[PDB]
This record gives sequence, structure tokens and C-alpha cells, in this order.
Amino acid sequence: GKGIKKHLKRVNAPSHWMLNKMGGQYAPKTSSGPHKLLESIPLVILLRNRLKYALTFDEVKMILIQKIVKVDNKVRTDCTFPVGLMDVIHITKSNEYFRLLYDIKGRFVPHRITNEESKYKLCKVKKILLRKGRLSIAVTHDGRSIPYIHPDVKVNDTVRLDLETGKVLEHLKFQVGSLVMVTAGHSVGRVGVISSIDKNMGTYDIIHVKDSRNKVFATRLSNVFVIGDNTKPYISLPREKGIKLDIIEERRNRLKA
Amino acid sequence: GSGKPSGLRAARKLRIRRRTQRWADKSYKKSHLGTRWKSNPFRGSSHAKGIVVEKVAIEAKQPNSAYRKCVRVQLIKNGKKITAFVPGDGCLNFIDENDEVLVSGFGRSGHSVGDLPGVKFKVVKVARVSLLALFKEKKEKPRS
Amino acid sequence: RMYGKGKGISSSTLPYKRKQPSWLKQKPSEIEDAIIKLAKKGQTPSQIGATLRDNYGIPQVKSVTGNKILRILRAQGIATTIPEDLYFLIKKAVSMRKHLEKNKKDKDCKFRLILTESKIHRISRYYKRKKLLPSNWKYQSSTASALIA
Amino acid sequence: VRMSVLADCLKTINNAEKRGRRQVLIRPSSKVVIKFLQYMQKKGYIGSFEIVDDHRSGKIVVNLLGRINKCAVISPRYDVKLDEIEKIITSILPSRLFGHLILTTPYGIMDHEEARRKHTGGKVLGFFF
Amino acid sequence: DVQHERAYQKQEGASFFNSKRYWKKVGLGFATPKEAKEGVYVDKKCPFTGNVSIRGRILKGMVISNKMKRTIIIRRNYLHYVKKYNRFEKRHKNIPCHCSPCFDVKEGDIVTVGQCRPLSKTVRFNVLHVEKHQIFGSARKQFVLF
Amino acid sequence: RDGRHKLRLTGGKKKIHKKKRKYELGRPPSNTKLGSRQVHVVRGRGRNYKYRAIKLDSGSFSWPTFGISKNTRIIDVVYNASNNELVRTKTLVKNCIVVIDSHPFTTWYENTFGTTKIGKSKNIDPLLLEQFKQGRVLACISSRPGQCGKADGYIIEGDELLFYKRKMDKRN
RNA sequence: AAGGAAUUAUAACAAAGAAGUAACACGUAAAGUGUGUAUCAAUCGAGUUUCUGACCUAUCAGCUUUUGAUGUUAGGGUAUUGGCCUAACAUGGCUAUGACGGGUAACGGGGAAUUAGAGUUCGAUUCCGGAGAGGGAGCCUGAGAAAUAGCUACCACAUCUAAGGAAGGCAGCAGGCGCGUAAAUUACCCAAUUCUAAAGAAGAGAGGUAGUGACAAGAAAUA
RNA sequence: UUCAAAGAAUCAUUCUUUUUAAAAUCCGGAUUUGUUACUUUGAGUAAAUUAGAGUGUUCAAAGCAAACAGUUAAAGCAUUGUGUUUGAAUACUAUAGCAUGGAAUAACAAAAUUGAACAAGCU
RNA sequence: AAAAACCGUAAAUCCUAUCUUUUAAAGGAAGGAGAAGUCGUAACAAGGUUUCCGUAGGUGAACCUGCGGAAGGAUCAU
Ligand SMILES: [Mg+2]
Ligand SMILES: [Mg+2]
Ligand SMILES: [Mg+2]
Ligand SMILES: [Mg+2]
Ligand SMILES: [Mg+2]
Ligand SMILES: [Mg+2]
Ligand SMILES: [Mg+2]
Ligand SMILES: [Mg+2]
Ligand SMILES: [Mg+2]
Ligand SMILES: [Mg+2]
Ligand SMILES: [Mg+2]
Ligand SMILES: [Mg+2]
Ligand SMILES: [Mg+2]
Ligand SMILES: [Mg+2]
Ligand SMILES: [Mg+2]
Ligand SMILES: [Mg+2]
Ligand SMILES: [Mg+2]
Ligand SMILES: [Mg+2]
Ligand SMILES: [Mg+2]
Repeated sequence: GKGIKKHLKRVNAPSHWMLNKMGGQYAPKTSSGPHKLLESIPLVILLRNRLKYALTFDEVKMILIQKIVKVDNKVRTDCTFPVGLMDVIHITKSNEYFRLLYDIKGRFVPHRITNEESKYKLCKVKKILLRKGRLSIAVTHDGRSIPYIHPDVKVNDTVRLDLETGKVLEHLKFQVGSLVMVTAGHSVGRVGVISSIDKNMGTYDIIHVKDSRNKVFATRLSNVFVIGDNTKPYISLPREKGIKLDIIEERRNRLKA
Repeated sequence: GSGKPSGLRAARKLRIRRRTQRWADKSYKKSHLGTRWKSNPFRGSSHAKGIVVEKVAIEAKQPNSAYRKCVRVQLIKNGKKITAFVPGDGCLNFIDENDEVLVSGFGRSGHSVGDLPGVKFKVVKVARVSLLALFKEKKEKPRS
Repeated sequence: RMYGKGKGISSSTLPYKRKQPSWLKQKPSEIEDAIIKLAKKGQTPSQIGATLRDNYGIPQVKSVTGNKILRILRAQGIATTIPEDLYFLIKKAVSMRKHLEKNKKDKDCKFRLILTESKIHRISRYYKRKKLLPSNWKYQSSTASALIA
Repeated sequence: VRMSVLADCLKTINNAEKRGRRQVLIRPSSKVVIKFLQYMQKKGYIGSFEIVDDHRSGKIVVNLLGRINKCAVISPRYDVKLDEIEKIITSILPSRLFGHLILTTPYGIMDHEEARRKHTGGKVLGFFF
Repeated sequence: DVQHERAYQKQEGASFFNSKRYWKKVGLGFATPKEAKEGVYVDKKCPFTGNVSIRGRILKGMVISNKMKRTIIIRRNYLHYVKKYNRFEKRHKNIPCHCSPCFDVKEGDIVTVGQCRPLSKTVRFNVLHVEKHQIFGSARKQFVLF
Repeated sequence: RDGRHKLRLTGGKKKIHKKKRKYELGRPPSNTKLGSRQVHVVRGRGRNYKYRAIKLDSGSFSWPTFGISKNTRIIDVVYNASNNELVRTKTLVKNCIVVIDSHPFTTWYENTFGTTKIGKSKNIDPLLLEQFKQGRVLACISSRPGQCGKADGYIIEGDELLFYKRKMDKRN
């Protein structure tokens, strides 16, 4: 007939799933949801390939059936629910809290995290709609609509967003020296300060992001996620702290162990 | 001067001349003309199956003196009549006057081979038994 | 040579010193006036230059006057609509055509006429590319004769 | 007619070297040609040369040290990327240890090694051994 | 004569009766000409005066034709590299563009055109800025690398 | 039917290699007329219903000068810049000039101030006034009745009105 | 309040106006869930669309335009743009930088082989895209089909029939005949990988496991 | 059509710093200046294949795993309980498009039967 | 609901026309191969009329002849 595609082939699966070529013909195909399949990750992968709590899809399903895994604090029983960049996972029985982050490679790690910090999540606004009764609503990368957002919030900036209640805490403008994480090409794990934004007329607004080794790298503004003010990040970053080393340096590090 | 243009923006001429000239290469022409499929018994194939029509002798090229034993066969595929030389010291009689022969090329694409005038084909199986096998004889015997 | 097999190199070649020589008494204004007079009298650029060189004591109008002679003519406003060389070519062509009309069997002449036409078309094209000719100017074998004047 | 002054000049130089001249009158000087000559001088292959100014395209006369094996232009000044260089040099010049493959590069004309050091490849003028 | 059609050529987005003629800016630093702001003429597919927003590609060309009504042809001349011969070759492509009578464009004039929606069977572009330029052969034959 | 099957601009036959994909739908024209109201529903793409008016009368007509609107029977079609056939057949489309039963506007005017929210000061045309005197006024249609299912329109005014009158002009 | 740019968000006024906002089902959590529902946004996408990029042929040089060819206007239609279709008006558009034909033993690409470097050939075939379900054409349902283990019709094949009628479409998996130089079992299972469902618990010739297998590929006896 | 010049390091050469004109901009000091080709950096691209890093599948083709400590505990770290370290890099993804540093080489644009720059005056 | 009418998609069948593609045919006329066949001796030597070109006519056949060319001539030469 011809409509949408329900299946995903295991080689056509996006690399940072890190699936096998063997070990299956297909991949899980993230449900539609709050994240873009190419930059998400289904819950199945998390449960089975990352934490390794499950050996199989079946086990994951079973786990889900006990209403014990929460993603952003409300439960999910959909095995192929997409988790995505910043989202806190609360596996209830272990009393583990994870937050998904990026590695210095493209790969999702589940970070491990405290009760206290778990209660919020960072969310970058994308669009800021006006709706009926001249009320503004931000729309986050979490595919979530924040209504009655504080007026000073502008199109690219992140927002520290509470989970227990839908309301926001604080917001961090997209400034010239704002601690930033990346979430797309090459420099994906990378975490920097920002030197400069280009602001091209018709095109993508390219930005340059100085690291803490002072290695500058550029990136589209699209795929940059504000994470702090110049001093401190508002989230716990992984062990590497977004310092994508050179290849040689990495090898040296590996050797020294 | 070279003959060819060596301009930076010359590429069109360079390509075009090559495209026209390729066709002077005999081998290239053989490969890329459409008359290959038309004017060839095997019709672009390794072998072909033909029932035999006539066990026949062919006198060799002048210097050498033999009557080479050929088999004029009709391809089932194509309805084409072709002479196919039969190898072996005494392997004309190993085939019947009507036998489903499997005939290959002689080794030189179309081009004819050795002493033989214009026989471009080598029968290499009769009634599904291998001519070579029959010749050896220790291996096999013609089933009928 | 553009058309023959001629390969000669007979040429004017000017001297190294291009600030006018000591012995040249003529002030520029006078020379300009003289040039103007020559132009009025019917002479063409090249011819004018030649006259200046020979009859008056002056090698090159470019060394006495900052400007070349065509430029000064233009400034004074007595420049031809139709450039020197081109005009000459046209004249030649016209002459050839008359001969052809008179005398139909001349093959060599015809061949040479074609060559001159071609050269005109080159020259003509060049002038069009600048702004000496107007873009509306083909050269016509029918008109040609009238054009020269 | 002339097209590439530089090429002609280089050919002349080569001829002179072959004969075993000493002096040689490169007949239309060009900024590019001058630059090339300077480069050559720097890497030892050529001696002094007295770019004589006429009031036209100048003449150079150039002093030769009997040292050049060949020098040449490679017409079609192929744009050449920095990665593409190595293969080109392999193709051209007799040894990796010596000879020079001169590029015009947005940082002036310089040899392949120089280009590599810099980072920019550019259009490829010529070479010597 | 402004009203030439069987219909009344109005200008959508004008607002005649109430309020304190209509044109817009089109962006990408392309200055709305005097002839759009002044000078009545109605055009549904003028970038400035009409209702088409230019967006997507912008590419300079060189006009070959004015023969169509409010519509122009522009050959882009460019160089297709062929890796076998490591050489280039002149190639081209005739983009039809909508004009709008703010621009008086004789042939051989350089233009730049923005994209815009499909305006007709082939015209997906409209001319935003017309440089003057002069031509001597046929525009057909002028290569201007661009 | 919204698709290819058409020459290539160079005038070369596009050799077709694709059926007709339903999303290239060209469902046929509702020649919507005058009469008592009657409208069908056609089911466009994502259950997006659209209302094929096939007979009509009582469209919403606006009066732009004063920026108001009223629902009136429309009594005749008188011009169609597409084609005269449509007008002959009395078919309503998105730029048909038609005649409104124009008592409502007059009534409204009377109610508000005089006899033939309020930025009044403009106070009517001569031609328009004359038209009103006979009861019946020329007015464009502005909805696309075939899609929207309403004959919404507006009263034709000043310059445009004059032009339409000229077009209409009778004469021989 | 944005966006480079708005006839954008939005706000007001005058008119119309769908659909909706629980006459539903569990017993749950630390008061909850399922099912449904207007608009918005996200998402899984889709359609169109810009630019650039292809093999052989000039013993294909003029093509396209009544039959929409090129454009303008107005409409109709579409989910939306658009000769997409209609009407009216222009006479355009493409072309020796190869139009238009013809051929391809042509699906495209990622790639494969072979190369020092260039290249040459191949790419039905693990993925992405396109197309098609004997041949065309037409519809219904539906968010999505111009669906083919949906339907209507004709053509071409063809099965049962008590002769009245009836159903049928392996380019799914096996399997068979034919064609052929040329290609495997009418196997076992949902365990893995996934999908669908009223979503652990059911299904799946998708998929996997064996069987045949000197297609290739690797290791390795015969001392 | 801005050529050049001078200083410091190194083993005649290499890499670096500084200035030598004109116009606009900023509180005597300090900082922008044709277009495109070309080139350099990026950005953005599916993986599978390819090159390539790691990893004794017994080797290898592979695969994307693994390694480590123990006849069953130490050690760590957690406030009796909890294995730990990790890996699944990187490059290739045109000839076009995107942004980008550019001094050379190329084009083209600017430029006199006349072309524009200022200071004054008038509208 | 059947049935009907009109546009509009429009299968299919038939008729031409054109094109493409294989394919028959008396005879004609080439080509290649073969066989020590017939007739000459054309060419290779000044090959017994130097050869060869283009063209025209001729003739069993090679070929001959005319006209103008060439040396790839048998003359680098008075
Ligand atoms: Mg289909
Ligand atoms: Mg010549
Ligand atoms: Mg000379
Ligand atoms: Mg029409
Ligand atoms: Mg095919
Ligand atoms: Mg393929
Ligand atoms: Mg096939
Ligand atoms: Mg079939
Ligand atoms: Mg179908
Ligand atoms: Mg089936
Ligand atoms: Mg069927
Ligand atoms: Mg089968
Ligand atoms: Mg086989
Ligand atoms: Mg299962
Ligand atoms: Mg004699
Ligand atoms: Mg003889
Ligand atoms: Mg003789
Ligand atoms: Mg006789
Ligand atoms: Mg005779």
C-alpha cells in the first residue's frame, strides 16, 4: 500500500545505539515520542545493552510491566519509548537514579545521580509560541510544552525544569560565554564556553566553542545545549567532563593503566 | 605542441574525442556493440545445448594435413546450426547422430582455433556424460 | 602576419628616454594647436603624427604633451566617428567590391576581399566591445561605400 | 603566440643548461618568472640574474652555475589540494630526497615541502631537479 | 493603464479604506527598489509588492530573454569538473524567473534571484536585484563564471 | 491527476513510470449554483472535511468602507473574469461579481445614523447610493464556495466598482 | 513575541462556523490508571520542491504549441504550491554546453572487482530510495492504499460446476512444470532479533535453526 | 597595479615579531577596504562495506567483544551491603551546496568627443 | 436501493499510419576458405611498355590507353 515504516533494520540503526550486525536482523524502532529517533535511544537499549539488567527484549518488557521504571518521574511501560538527551530515569527497586548524557564519543551513558539533583532536568527551548490569551509557551527538546514561561526566555536558551511539578526553576541565556554541551556532529560530547556566534543571514548560525584545553571547535547552533554559566555546570557531567582528547592523547592515556 | 588540448577548461573536448575514438579499439567495439547478442549463437553465454544434426569431417589448414572430426549441431536455445569440433583420439563415435550435446567455446572468444577453419566450438558433454570422462574411460561410460 | 604567411618584423621602436629631449623648444599648447590644424586639414591620426615628426621638429606627441594624439583630437572634438584603421579597411573593401562589380572573373581579388571583410569584422567587433562604434553597426556590403565619408 | 611566458623562459633556461652556457637571455620577464628565479636561487640552482628594465616587458639575463638537470613548467596549472600533492610529486620529480615542485599558493609561490609546512596547496607552476 | 485583465488587479494586503500601497522588505539585504514603493503596478508574484516570500537559494544569472510577460530567463554559466581529465568544462542551465515590473531588464543584464514557491510550471525563482551590465554578442554566448 | 503526464519544457515526452498516487488527487469541480442551500462533504486527506457547496444563496457579505457584514440572499451573477459560460450558468466562484439583495445594509445604516465601531465620516459613494436606491447591489464573492461551502463576499467599491460597471457596459 | 523576510504568532471589530469539552471501563497510588476527545506543539513520517550530479548513439538536428508547449490574469481543483485543470490573453520555451528522438542484454545510490598512481568494468543481489504484484484502468476503507493473500471492469491465462453459476492471481515460504549453460527442503520453531494486538503470556514462512551446498572465504590431516 | 625593509631564536638555511603609504571608524592612540575561480579550515552527513584503533574467535577468516582479582576473600567504596576497569575509537560520506583564513595564480568588475572628490552658496 | 442522463477519469477491441525488430524469396552481385583446375603474366629487376596517383573511355582476365600530377625513379649532377 505504502505508508510509514514500522520496522528498523539493525544495520540501518543509528551507530550510537551500538548494536551488532549479528545478534539480530532488526532494531527496536523508537516509538514516536518526545525525541528524534536519530538522537534518542529507546528504553530497550538502555535496559539491555547499557545497564545490562536485561539479557533480552522479553526481560525488558517484564521489567516494564512492573511499573518501576520512570522517565522524567512518570512511568512508562512502552519498551521502545525514546529516552533522549537529558532525561532522568528512576529505576525504583534498586533506588538508582540515572541521567542520560553523552560520552565524549557519540554514545549515551547513563550517568548515575543523587536524589536531590534528580528532581530537576535541563531542557532547551526551541520555539516560543504565542497562543490564545496572549500567553507564551516554550517548546523544549524534550518535546514538552512549558506554558507561561518567564518572558526573558529566548529561542535557544536552556531552562532548569522541575519534575515533581511541571513548573520551571531558572533559565540560562545563550550568551557569548555560557557553558555549553553539544549534541550532534563530531564534537558531540564536547563541553565548552563559547567564544563566538556567527549569526548568518539565511543559513545555519554557526558557533565556536572553546574547551578547557583551549581547543576551539565550531558547531551549528541547532545542536548545542546550554548547560551553565561560564563558572559551573548546572548538571553533573560524566567523568571525562566533555574533554574530547586527541587520538594520540587518548591512546597514551589508555597505555598508562 | 602535444596534439591534444591541455587547457584547464578543456575537459569537454578531451572527453568527447575519447568517447568517439574508443570505438576504433576492436576489443571495445566487440564488447559494446549490440550485434554481440544478435550475431552470436551462444547469445552471450558460456555454453549451449544443441542436439546433433551431422557427424562431419573438416579438412585442416594447408600446412597441416588432417581431417578434424566435427559435429554440426543445432542449438536448442537459439535454433542456430554450428560446427563443433569434438576432442579425443576417438571421440566422434562416443556420440550418437542425434544426442543432446553441451557445447562450449574453443578458447578464443568467437575467433577460430588452430588448424580448423571456422569451427569456433568445442562439444564437451554428451547425454550429460563428460566427453573428457569418456575419453579417459576409467571414469565413465556413455549412458543410453 | 594575421592573414598571409608574411612574418616580417619591420617596426617603429621608440627610444628609452620618454621625457622629451632637451632640444625640443615647442611648448605643448602650440603643438596641440598644430595637431588640431592638421586634423582640420583632412589628415588622419597616423598621417598627422608623421607630419609632426617630419615638417615640425617633434618626435612623439606623447613626450611633449602627456596625451597621445587621438586622445587630444577627442578632447578637441574633431575625432572621427569611425576609427582610422577600420575606416581604411572599409575603404579598401569598397574598392575591392567596385573592382569585382566591374570585373567578375577575378578570383584572387575575391579571396582577398573575403579576407579584408573578415578583418573588418574582427576590428569592428573590437570597436563595438569598446564604445568607439555603436552596437548598431554591422558593416554592410551594400551600404559600406556611403559609410566611409 | 606567447601564452605562457614563464614556460618559454624555463625551456630557454633548460636549453642553456644543456649546452653549458653560463649566461642566458630570458626574453620577456614577468613578475611570476622573477619569483620563480628567486626561488631557484634560494635553493642554489641558479646564480645572479640582472633583470634589465627596458621600457616594456623586461629582459632578464641569468647567470647559471652548471647545476640544473632540468627545469620546467607543468602547464595546465592544476589546482592541487594539500593531500593531492604527494602523488603529483611522486609522478614528477626524480627522488623524494631532492628536486622542487613549485606551487603558486595564496602565500606566494613556494615549493611542495614549503606548502606542506604551511598547510596550503595551490596551483602548480613547475619544477626542477 | 494598470487594469488590463478581465478582472480587477487589486493588490492583496493593501488595505484601502481604513488604516494610517503595500510593499515588503524580502530580506537578505536586497533593497526594495523605488519603483515598488512608489509607482503603481499590481503583481501577485513580485517579491516586494506581492505575496511571495523568497527563501531557499539565491543565485546570480544573466538574462537571456524578456519575451514573456513579467518573466525572464537567466542562463547560469558554470564549470563542471571532470575528475578523469582533472579539468573543467563550461556547462549551463536556463533558470526561468519571475520579474515584476519594478525591474526594467534588457538582455545580458546580470540578475540575482531568490527561490520562492512554484509560481508556474517551471518558474521557481524571482529576481531581487538587477545589476546593469552590457553585452555585445548574444547573451546566449556570454560565459560569466559567477 | 495533480501530477506529471505532461511535456518536459524542452517538449520531450516524460515516459511515465508511476501509476497515480491518490495524494495526486484531482477530484472534480463543484459547479456551485444559485438555489436553496445544499452542500455535500468530501473527505480530504487526514479526515480534513471540506464543504462542496453545490447550491447557494444566503452568503455573508461585507461592506468594507464600514467594515461590517450581513447575510443576504444573492439574486443574480453578472460577471466572471474566468469565463462568460459560468455567468450564463449562474455559478458562484471566488471572484464572481454578483448582486446582493441589499436591504440589510440600508437597514443597518438607518439604525446607526440617518437614512442612506463607528468611524463614520466616509459616508458612502454616489454610485453605491444609486445602486442601493434600487435595492440590489454589486458585490464580489471572496470565499471559494466549492471548498469552503459558503458564498461569503463583499461589496464592490469606488474604483473597482466603476471598472466592473465599465466591463458590464450594454453599449451593443 | 519572534523570523533574513509576514497577509506570521497574536489582539480587536462585523459575519458565518465544523468538530468537540466523558450518559465509558477498571481498581488502583502513597489521591491512580485505561479508553476517548477540540486545538497547539513535538514525533514517526509523507508529498511537493532548489541546486548539482548519468551510460551508448549525430547513419537521431531541429524539437515543443489545435491535443497546455512557454508565460500572464481569473478561477476550478488539491492537504498545499503549481497548466495540475478550465476560461480568457499573449508567442513563447528547449537546442551543436547535443535539444528531440533511438539504444541499453539500465532500476538509482551506499558499494564490488581490479588498479603503483591514475583509471576500467560491475553494482538483479545484506542498507537507503524508487517502482510493480499477469496486463492496463478504476475505485472503497482508512491517518496513511489509487492496496492487490482489498474490491469493480476489461484483456490475457486459467480452476471447480449437477452447466444454473462460482473463485482465482507465489515478483511471500517452501514445492512443481516450463525455460534454460545456470540455482537448495512441500523441513523444525517463535528460543533469539523485531513487529502487530484488547501489548509479558497471542500470532508472525518477518525472523531464526537445521537440511541440500567444492558459490565464495578462513584454518587444517594424509605422519 | 605594495615591491620590499629591519630585529630575535636554530644548524648558508628554518620559524617567529615589527613597520612602509591612503581612506573610513573609535577615546595623539586603536581597529575595516573590490566579486568569483582556486585554496585552507570547519560545519553537516546512516551504518554495512573500505582504510583504521583496541581486543590471543586455540590461530585465522571473524566478531564487538572483553580484561582483572578468588577452592570462593581479600582489596577497594557504601552507610551488614556492594564486584571493578572498561571498549564498541578515528578517518573516509562528491565533482555541487553551507560557513571560513587567504598575500600567489587566474578571470571579471570598476575606469575620459570626457569621470568623481571635496569646500562655499542656493533650493 | 435499483434504474437512468450528463460531464470526467478510461480499460479493452477493431481500423488505419508510422516506426522498430527478427524473418522468407526466384534471381543478382560481392566477399572469405578450400582444392597441385583453365587462361594468360599484371606487379616485384629499367620485371622486359619504370611504377604509382586522380580522372575518362576501352577490354576475356589480369589490364590498356588518353589528360594532368608524383618519385614511393632507373636522374640529388653541365
Ligand atoms: Mg503498489
Ligand atoms: Mg589565423
Ligand atoms: Mg614573429
Ligand atoms: Mg486554455
Ligand atoms: Mg531493465
Ligand atoms: Mg543495486
Ligand atoms: Mg534483467
Ligand atoms: Mg508471474
Ligand atoms: Mg492494484
Ligand atoms: Mg500471493
Ligand atoms: Mg488481476
Ligand atoms: Mg517460491
Ligand atoms: Mg550452480
Ligand atoms: Mg519474541
Ligand atoms: Mg626501356
Ligand atoms: Mg610482368
Ligand atoms: Mg612494367
Ligand atoms: Mg582499341
Ligand atoms: Mg585501348
